[PDB]
Amino acid sequence: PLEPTDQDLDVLLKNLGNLVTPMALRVAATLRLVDHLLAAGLTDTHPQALSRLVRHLTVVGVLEGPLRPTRLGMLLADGHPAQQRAWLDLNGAVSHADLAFTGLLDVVRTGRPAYAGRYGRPFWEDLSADVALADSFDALMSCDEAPADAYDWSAVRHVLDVGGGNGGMLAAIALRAPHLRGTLVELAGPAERARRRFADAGLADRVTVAEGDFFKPLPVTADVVLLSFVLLNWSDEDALTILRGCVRALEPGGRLLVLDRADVEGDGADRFFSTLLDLRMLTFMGGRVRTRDEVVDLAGSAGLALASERTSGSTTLPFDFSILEFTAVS
Amino acid sequence: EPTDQDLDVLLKNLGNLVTPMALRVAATLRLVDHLLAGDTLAGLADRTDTHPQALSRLVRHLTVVGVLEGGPLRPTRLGMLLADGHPAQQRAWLDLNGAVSHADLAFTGLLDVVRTGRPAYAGRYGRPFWEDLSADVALADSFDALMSCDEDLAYEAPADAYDWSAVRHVLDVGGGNGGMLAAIALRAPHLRGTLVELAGPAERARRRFADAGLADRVTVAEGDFFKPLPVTADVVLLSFVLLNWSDEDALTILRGCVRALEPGGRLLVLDRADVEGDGADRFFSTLLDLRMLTFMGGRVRTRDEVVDLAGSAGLALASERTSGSTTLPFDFSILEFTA
Ligand SMILES: CC[C@]1(O)Cc2c(O)c3c(c(O)c2[C@@H](O[C@H]2C[C@H](N)[C@H](O)[C@H](C)O2)C1)C(=O)c1c(OC)cccc1C3=O
Ligand SMILES: CC[C@]1(O)Cc2c(O)c3c(c(O)c2[C@@H](O[C@H]2C[C@H](N)[C@H](O)[C@H](C)O2)C1)C(=O)c1c(OC)cccc1C3=O
Ligand SMILES: Nc1ncnc2c1ncn2[C@@H]1O[C@H](CSCC[C@H](N)C(=O)O)[C@@H](O)[C@H]1O
Ligand SMILES: Nc1ncnc2c1ncn2[C@@H]1O[C@H](CSCC[C@H](N)C(=O)O)[C@@H](O)[C@H]1O
Repeated sequence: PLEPTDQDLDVLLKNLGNLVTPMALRVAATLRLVDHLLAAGLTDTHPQALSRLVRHLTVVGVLEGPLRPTRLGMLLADGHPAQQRAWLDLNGAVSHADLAFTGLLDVVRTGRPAYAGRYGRPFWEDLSADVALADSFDALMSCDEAPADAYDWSAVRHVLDVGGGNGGMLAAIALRAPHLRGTLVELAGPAERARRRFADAGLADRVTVAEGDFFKPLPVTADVVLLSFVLLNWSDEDALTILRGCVRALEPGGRLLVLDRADVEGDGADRFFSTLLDLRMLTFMGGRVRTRDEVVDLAGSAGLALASERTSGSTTLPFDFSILEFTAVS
Repeated sequence: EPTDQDLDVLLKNLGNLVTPMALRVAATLRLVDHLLAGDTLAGLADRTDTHPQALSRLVRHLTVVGVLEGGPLRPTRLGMLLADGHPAQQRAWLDLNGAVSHADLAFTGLLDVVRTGRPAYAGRYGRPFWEDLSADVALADSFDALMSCDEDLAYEAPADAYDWSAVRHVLDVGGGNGGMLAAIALRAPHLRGTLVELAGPAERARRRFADAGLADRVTVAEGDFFKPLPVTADVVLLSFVLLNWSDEDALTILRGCVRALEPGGRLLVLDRADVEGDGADRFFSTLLDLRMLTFMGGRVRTRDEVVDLAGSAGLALASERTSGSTTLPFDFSILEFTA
């Protein structure tokens, strides 16, 4: 029988089971403490309570002092590229969603998401009704592609981007390859952002917005179909529905590109972020992060065979991902 | 100038809200205990009545962070902390059916706490902490059990550190289910004892003293320590009570104990009371301080702060000694006061 050491207990108490310190980091972010300090009178907070928070933040290595952030505390500076202050801000969509993890017990007992239980509407319904949440989710997901540079667009003519958000990805591709036509299928919230983006980029004559629902048949065919960070939002059954719609819209010899986190044994990818994202998808909306082999197996159920595979990743966060290219089997 | 390791620390540790909830779900489901009695994944799911694919995704996260390995699926060395018999009792403290981890979930309201100075517990659970315990019996039971666990010998600290040969009557004010008082009584067979507590702990203490052979000299009085105390005594004990309360409420309790003190009596205060010299881990000072604030509006006080508060109630410090948990990294102080 293994015997925990004092260091194991330390790790459990200060790190793995510590719920207080992540909330203290979020409250600090939401208070812009690091920023508002690079500027009693401190925030709209109760001063003795704020001092008690800062004592904690000092001990865990965020602040020090002449009260100053540490080298680590400079991650909550609004200027830092990794944008952790916005990620942690309690008014933003991700931190707001993170609080639903206090319902993790029912999630694990049932596999059903917790988001609506804390807040009333499902995730996407909530983003559509709450402009503030939608705006912040937009800014976290769209700061700083991949397919525009990874893929040979000279042999493509029409790209259909299924659930392509505010059209950022489709715009990068279309600016890159002036000969391309494009269609974006999205819900009304993101459909309008993308409409405005395409008109601003001088793309409206060849890149169109087809507002709709990717659980219905797609309105057009194309020789490249893009699914960028869509499948991980959905259960296996829903994800198979989406993929079959995509297959139906593929033209002869067309290709389907799935951009997603798709782990391979022995790639360099940090499995912590794999599981963190996987539990977020489970808890926020009942999705699931799938490995390379699981995506390939699900795509095979939809009549697709893997043609090629490429990797990319974030330029401000420690997160690598893949682009998987599929062809129709017959 | 943040390094790459800095960002790793923020994402995996300091800002990570997911892993601590996974630990609490793991403890609640007793996963490690099920693994230690015999494993497969689907068997684990049936013994825990959980969704099989969701449990597998929880276990994969637990594997990555070092609580589980295998899958044969088994606890790591660190994961053995979640075995129900481990002396530090972290499975029970993390159990979402127990009072402490239940209250921890109110930390989602920490923003309001820093804005207003008021606790978050009622904002989540409808009524404040002590109110909720008196109305929810299973919650109240789990809390008393967490406080009274005898794996940690901290409860023997007064019995071992103090000289009881001349003491005639000890009054333990808020003494839980009586563990501390029983320890003193067993070391000083001449002594008489009185315990004042809420209805739940008071009956658990009545049972303790009966089973121990102590009922003839240690009596229990269900009471409110915001109301005059029912007996006087030459030693009064206040063990980890004051930190649950605001300065105004703590002072009312202290004044109540003063009036209970017989002439030349001693008040013993056990609490966490940091001193700038000492080497006690300020992580646990601040963590417990934010829990008292968030759960009930309490405050962890330094030694100077306790001594100042006691001086307002008419008490001067006679002596001070360090003690500590024998299972957790948690030193504390025994502060002796005289009128
Ligand atoms: C695992 C740690 C992570 O850094 C944080 C994170 C994250 O918290 C979420 C999502 C993520 O993709 C990620 C990843 O971070 C990056 C990856 C993206 N490719 C993109 O580069 C952007 C910068 O976010 C990983 C989502 O994709 C997401 C979502 O998809 C529509 C819906 C709701 C919540 C999240 C959600 O909370
Ligand atoms: C930080 C490490 C620690 O284990 C954590 C801890 C703690 O988290 C809490 C409480 C603690 O007392 C403690 C400390 O435990 C001490 C106090 C007792 N004499 C007890 O018998 C034990 C042997 O040592 C220390 C409470 O006492 C408490 C409470 O008291 C009424 C009400 C709500 C939450 C806590 C609460 O969360
Ligand atoms: N039934 C549905 N039909 C079409 N789009 C949907 C949808 N349900 C969710 N979505 C869209 O799915 C998207 C997932 S996230 C946006 C990912 C985007 N392609 C990118 O890489 O940046 C959201 O924009 C959401 O509006
Ligand atoms: N109004 C009140 N009157 C009497 N006891 C109270 C009380 N409010 C809270 N308490 C008791 O205060 C105690 C604080 S925690 C238990 C501390 C105990 N002396 C020990 O060292 O183990 C709890 O047992 C709780 O029941």
